[PDB]
This record gives sequence, structure tokens and C-alpha cells, in this order.
Amino acid sequence: RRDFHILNEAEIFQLLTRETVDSFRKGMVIPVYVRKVESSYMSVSTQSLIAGNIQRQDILEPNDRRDPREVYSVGQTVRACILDVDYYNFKCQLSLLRQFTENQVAGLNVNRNPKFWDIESENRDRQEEIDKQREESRESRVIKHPFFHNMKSKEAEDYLAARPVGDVVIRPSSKGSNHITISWKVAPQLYQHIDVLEENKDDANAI
Amino acid sequence: NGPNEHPGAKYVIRDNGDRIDLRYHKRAGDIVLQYGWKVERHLMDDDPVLFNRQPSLHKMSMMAHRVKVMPYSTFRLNLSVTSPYNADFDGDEMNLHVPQSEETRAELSQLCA
Amino acid sequence: SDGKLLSLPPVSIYSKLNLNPNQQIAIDSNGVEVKVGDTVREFTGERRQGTILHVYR
Amino acid sequence: NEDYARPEWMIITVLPVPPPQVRPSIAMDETTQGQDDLTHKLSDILKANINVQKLEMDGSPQHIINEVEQLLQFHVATYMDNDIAGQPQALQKSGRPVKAIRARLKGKEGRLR
Amino acid sequence: LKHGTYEKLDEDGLIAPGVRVSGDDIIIGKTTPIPPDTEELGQRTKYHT
Amino acid sequence: ELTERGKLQIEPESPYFDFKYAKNRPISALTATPDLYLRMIQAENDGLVNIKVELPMLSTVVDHFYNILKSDGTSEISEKWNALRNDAWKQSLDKLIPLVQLNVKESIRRDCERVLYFQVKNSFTKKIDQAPYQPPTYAKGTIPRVLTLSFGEGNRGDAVLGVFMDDSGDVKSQIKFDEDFQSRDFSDSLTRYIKSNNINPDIIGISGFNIHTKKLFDKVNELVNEERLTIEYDNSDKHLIRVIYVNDETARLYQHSSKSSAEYPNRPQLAKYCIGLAKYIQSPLLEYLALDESMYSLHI
DNA sequence: TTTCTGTCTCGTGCCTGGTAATCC
RNA sequence: UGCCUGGUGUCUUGGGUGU
DNA sequence: GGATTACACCCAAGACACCAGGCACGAGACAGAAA
Ligand SMILES: [Mg+2]
Repeated sequence: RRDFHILNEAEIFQLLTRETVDSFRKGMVIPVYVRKVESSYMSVSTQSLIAGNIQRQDILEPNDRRDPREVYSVGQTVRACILDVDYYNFKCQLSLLRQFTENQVAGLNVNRNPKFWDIESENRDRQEEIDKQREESRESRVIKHPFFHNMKSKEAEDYLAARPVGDVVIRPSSKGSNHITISWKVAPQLYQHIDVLEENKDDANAI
Repeated sequence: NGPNEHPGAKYVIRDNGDRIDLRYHKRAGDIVLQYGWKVERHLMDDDPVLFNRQPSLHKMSMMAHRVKVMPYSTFRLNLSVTSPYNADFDGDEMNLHVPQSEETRAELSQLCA
Repeated sequence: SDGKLLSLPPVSIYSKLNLNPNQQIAIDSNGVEVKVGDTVREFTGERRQGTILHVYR
Repeated sequence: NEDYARPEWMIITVLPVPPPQVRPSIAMDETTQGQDDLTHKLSDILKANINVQKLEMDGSPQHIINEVEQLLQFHVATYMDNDIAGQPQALQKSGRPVKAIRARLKGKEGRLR
Repeated sequence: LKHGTYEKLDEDGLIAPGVRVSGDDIIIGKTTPIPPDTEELGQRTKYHT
Repeated sequence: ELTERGKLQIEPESPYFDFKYAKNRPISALTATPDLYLRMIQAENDGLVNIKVELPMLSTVVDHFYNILKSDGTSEISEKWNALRNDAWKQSLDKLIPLVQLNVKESIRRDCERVLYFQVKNSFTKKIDQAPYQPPTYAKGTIPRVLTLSFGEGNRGDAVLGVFMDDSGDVKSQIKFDEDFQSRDFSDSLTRYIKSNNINPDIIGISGFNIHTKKLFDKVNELVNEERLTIEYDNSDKHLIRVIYVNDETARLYQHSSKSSAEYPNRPQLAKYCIGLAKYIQSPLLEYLALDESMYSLHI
């Protein structure tokens, strides 16, 4: 048999942190835990007890001029991106810049060659799911007013048809819950719909 | 305001039923309230409470009053209600019971007032 | 974590993964911290919802 | 009633043993806890049952059998009612009468009131 | 342990006269021995006795 | 192909995402990567995906067999006969295709399974092929006297346990260090245990459950480098006693096995873990054998 | 007297059972 | 980086307080 | 013979399985005995 096998840096790291070198390397986003906040750096801890630090250039955005302590405090965990890993010393440096924490989405290295990958199908499914995300729900509006009636434009005109000239009805507007359509009889078989824009609304159903 | 400053609160109860104690919470300012939660706030003015003196001989011995928070350590009554309670101020003690629901509050304010 | 089911004797299992709240931390898509027992809803897919039982990676 | 109250069920042949929730133990001091009265009475009943079973299989002088079975009857009866007029009550080692189940339910301090 | 504070006790477990005390404070410190558990496995003498 | 279940369940993090839209993958290259085909089959069995085998030149074979079968007549009667023959031939192809697809699928499945079986065999052999540690100035195969030190986790209240075993494989003495491992008292007590009691271990093993064990390893290495704790050699550059990390799958499984409890009824779990580490250093093969059924649950 | 030791008393330990009206 | 605790006998008896 | 005799509240103080006697494990001391 071969002599006793001595663990190396990668094997020791995997044994201690129970995290593989592949799953913990450059270009990965992990929810680290803030442990100490300082003006020039922030000391954070990962899930696997790996102590990390970030130099002041990356805790806050380059455009912002605030203080690290005001924005982030102890116990406020944030997402971070791995920049460097000291496997021997179990030390890592992180970045809070959104160019890493947000843009890194397709982190897999799957070969997307059109000859062997159906890019068109994945794209089509992508707009399908994005349109599904765009899909929402809407409901009717209820208002309490003596001259308010939940009628269509033609319905309001027909309701005012049986009434003499000058009678007024109020119905929801098609421009949104912040708009109100008022229909009044200008003349026999002649009606005017006037849109009213609402400001400082307490509620969608409120006036 | 917390459980030591009036007006304040003692607990925050989530939808699932878990109770958040505000004495032992270090991040009380970091609590956001969602609709449907319950806040066990302090007793405030105009809260209906049932008020009682023993022995309860008749149904006028339990009546619902409106709370007014005052200093010092005694319950205070308008003197006209000392007749139905058969109470005077030579050392008598009386019991106060707090309703814990909207239904019970409505019952107290509409029936026993 | 893969989504499959296994059957093993109690001896074969390594040990329970005792994790403190300083270790069992979850962050949602928007970056807001979510703790144990909270209710979250899937952003896409079946869009299901439920209470968190355990958080790992 | 044939379904619910059959006459021969008025004679006890098997005894139900209540859970410890009914007869909780109390810690008298920091070290020694105290068994409840019902627990001691059930222990006495079970000892009498063991004694009857042992006596029956070994050797049967009718006088001894009558004495031991009458002791078992007394223990079972006093476990449920310790105020039977016409005979002495069951006493604890401290000299106080045993608090039977019937005594738990009656009076101002009983279960119902 | 009681939820009060033990910081007002002296070395002998007794408070000293002249000390202001409030409700639930500990004025007498007393402990009773308990048979130790298997915590001697890996506890550095920090096991409850 | 993807079913609706496949359309919804194959997420960018799921292992099935590697072949969510694969197309025209060569069969001959599959045998070199058996796990991809195995995972495709597993996803198919879950009702998510559908695996299809197709030939670019299927029309060529159909036309060639038709030309062999078709008649050379040009009359309308011959045209009708040729049409009937071609339609029957197309129906025969429709019936025949699924069976051939299934046969080819089974053949590739067997090939990939055999390849992965051989790969797992080689991985296991590599895992279990290691002779015991050879102390210096000794021939290969000699069983060394070993000392294991461990504390497990390193939280406040984590004493360091020490277990020493001789070359005979029998436990000789177990010691507790109840002071802080960073104190001078810890180092002095460890030095006294190492030297005074004539223990003279040939190699010292250190292991744990987290990164806190690294500090203990560094402290022990510094102590060894400072006190010059050279190995005793039976009767001159005396060599230092080596301190290394130890793989502990077998130790972790041994600390929970009832075999240790029967063997050591009055010992802590950490003592059993240290004994397992020491036995693994003495003889990895026997420790791997001791797993019995739990060896199959190792990450091979 | 020096030295190996016996073996029977004895300290430490423990099991477990004996022992006031009234009223219907 | 050293890091925070809710858990309180029972049974008798006596003396009191307001009606 | 049996059953029941106002309501609520406060505080303090004294008692609550003890024991003894027969069975086991370990130890040790002072006296035996060869030299
Ligand atoms: Mg009075």
C-alpha cells in the first residue's frame, strides 16, 4: 500500500469548513453576517465561521458619501461577493458593490453553443415567464355618493336618457382609480363625460 | 415607546401566534408591523372596563366605566355611583376587569355601561 | 437539499447540524433578512408559500 | 340502559388508573418531592391486589382470604369515598384523613364550585 | 438562577448593610449540591454541579 | 424534450439545468460522461423531461429501403402498387422506430452504468489504499504509537481531550485538559504529560468539527517546535514528533456506533472519537472494515 | 530483627421492609 | 471579540380587612 | 341518617416517610513464619 496520505490545503479546508473549493471561490454571492463595523472596514462572518473583511471602498457605493456605521450596523446581515480566498488561513475578502451582488445571475458555466443548446427555446420561455410576472390583478371601485352609479359610458348615457336635461351621474373612470368620469345630459340623446383627476387620495375606494 | 413609557406596548403578537416581548428585545425600533398582527398596548383613556365590588348583591354591582389614567394609587369614582356599589371611601376595595376583544368591548359599552 | 428521498439507518447518519441563529441566516431576493418560521412566497414557478423550517446555504 | 348503564357494571372488576395530570406530585423542598394522596392510595390498592393474588395460588385458609379481600375492598372503597358513615376513615401517616376523589368535588373549594 | 441581580452580594453570599435594594434583588445567596451530569465529557470545569 | 413539469421545475440551481435544452448530443461521446446520461434518465423518470433519439439521415435509409422495395413500373397500376408499398413501408417504420429507440436507450444506459461502476470502484480503491503512517528510522508497515488530541467545537466551555494508544492497539491512558488551551498552564500540562509519563507517541493527530481546531493545531505545532519534543528511539539527530490533521469519517461514525459503547461503557463520546482517530492512523483498512454497512454511506 | 503475607476484623455501602345545629 | 437567566410547593391553622 | 350552613381579600407560622437491621464490597493491621 501507498504511504499515509497527508491532507493538503484544499483537503484541510474542505474537512474543516465542510465547504468545497468549487462552491466557495471567486465570483460567488453569500449571505454573510456583519460582526463588527468600522469607518475604514467592516468585519463580517460567513455561515461556515469564515471570518471576512471588506475595505472601505466597497461597503458603500462609490457615489454615496455616507458613513459605514450609519448605513450598516452590527447584526444586519447583507449579501456579499467573494473577491479573494485565503484557503490556508480561512480568510476571505468580500465586495458589496451591486455590480457583483446583482449582475452575477448566470453563474453557471454551461456551454450554450447553439449546435447543442436550444437558445431560442430558453429565450422564449424567458419572455413567457417575464410576461407572467407582468400579469397582475385588478378589481372594481366602490364609492358612496347619492349621484354615483357603477355604470358604463353607454349605461350612464342610457340611464340619463330617461331623465331630463341637466341630471348628473358619476361613474368610475377608465384612466385609473385616481380618475372619475362625470356624465351629464347636455341635450336629448347628447351627453358629456368629464374626467376628474383626484389628488391626495386616502384610499382607492375613497374620494 | 416600549413597555415603560406611557403610552406604550408590552407585546407584539404575530399571525402564527408567536409573542414578541418588548422588554427583552434589543431591536424594538427594527420591528415593522404587518396588518393582522396584534399589539398588546397599554390601557388608555376611554377604554371600557368592568368594575365590581363584593358582595355582588344585584346587577348594578358590576358596571362598565371609561378609563381615565391618573396619578397616585387609588381607583377614583364619581360619588353618585357609590350608592349602587354600596361603597364608601373608608378602606373599601373594588375589582377591575379588562375586556380582551372587540366583541366583548362592544358588549360592555352597549349593555353594562 | 437536492429534492430526493433516501432511507438510511440511524447509525449511518453523521450528526445533527446544530446551528445558532448567527449561523442559520436567510436573505430573500430583495435583500431583506428573513428568519426562522417566517412565511415567504416563491417569486416564480408554482409561486407556493410556507413557513421556513430550516435554512442551509 | 342496555347500551350505557348495565347493572353488572356497578361491580368493579378492573380499575382505571388516572394519569399523573390528575394526581400531580409536589416538591416539598429543594430535594424531596411529595407523592400525591391518590398515588399513595393506588399503591395501597395495588399492594392489596398483589397480596390477594399471592395468597390465592399458594394456600387458602378461608379466614385469611376473607381478611385480605376485605382489606382490598376497604382500600378500593376509601380511594373513592373517605366519608363513609359507620366505619373509621383511612388516615395518612401524618394522621390526617385521606383526600378521596369524592372530597375533591364537593364544597365551596371543590371542583364544581 | 433567579432573574434578579446577584451583583449586590458579598463574597460570603450575604448583602451588606447600607446597600439600597429593589424588588426581586437577591439578598441571600445559597446553593444546593446536585449530582453532576455527563458534562465532564468536554466541559472545561464549566459544568453545573 | 420538456414537459410542463419540466418547464416549471428545472431551475437554474437544480442539477437538471445542465441539459434543459440540449440538442443533437452525440451518442458516442456519452460513454465518456456517464453521469450526464444517468441524470437525464433520472429527470425523465421524474416526469419532467423526455429523451428522444433521432438520426439526421433517417430519410436516407427510408429512401434507400424504398428504392430496394419499390417496383420499376410506370403505369398508373404500377403507380398505385408503389403507393401501397410505400404507405405500408411508412407504417412499418412508424411501428419499428420506438422499439429500436428503446433498445438503443437500454444499451447506452448499460454502458454508462458500467462506466460509472468502474469509476466508483477506482475511487473507492484510491480511498482505501493507504499504508499506516511510517515513523522515521523504521521500516514500512510498522505500527506507530499514536496520541490524539481533540476538543470538538471550541465554544466557551470546550475542554481538550487526549487519548494515547500504543502500537498494540490498546488504550493506555486518557487525560483531560480543563484549562484554556491558550494559557501557559495548558502547554505546561501537555508537556508534562508528553515527557514525564514516558508516553513518547510517534505521531500526534488533531481533528475537530470546525475551524477552531486550526488554532489548536497551530498552538500544538508551536509547542512542539518550542520544547523540542523529539521521539524516543530505542537503543544522532533526533527527529521531532509529527503533528498532522486526520480524516475522521470513520471516527465520526465510530463515536455513534454501539460497538464502541460495548467496548468502552464508561467513556465519553469525545474519547470514542479520539480512539477512532488513533485506530484510523494505526490501520485505515481495519477502520474502514469496521463500518460494516455504514461504509456504503461514505462520500465515495 | 528483616521481610513477605494472611485472613479475619472492619469501614463504607446498601437493600428493603417494619412501623352543632336544623331539616327532610 | 468575550458576550445574558425567567422558574416556583402543598396542606393545615391563626389573626385580620370591607360589607 | 344525611346534608349543609354569605362574598371577597391580606398576612404569618408550622409540618411534610423515618429507620433499623441484615446483606455486600473492599481494605488493612497486627501477627504468622521463614530466614
Ligand atoms: Mg366602608
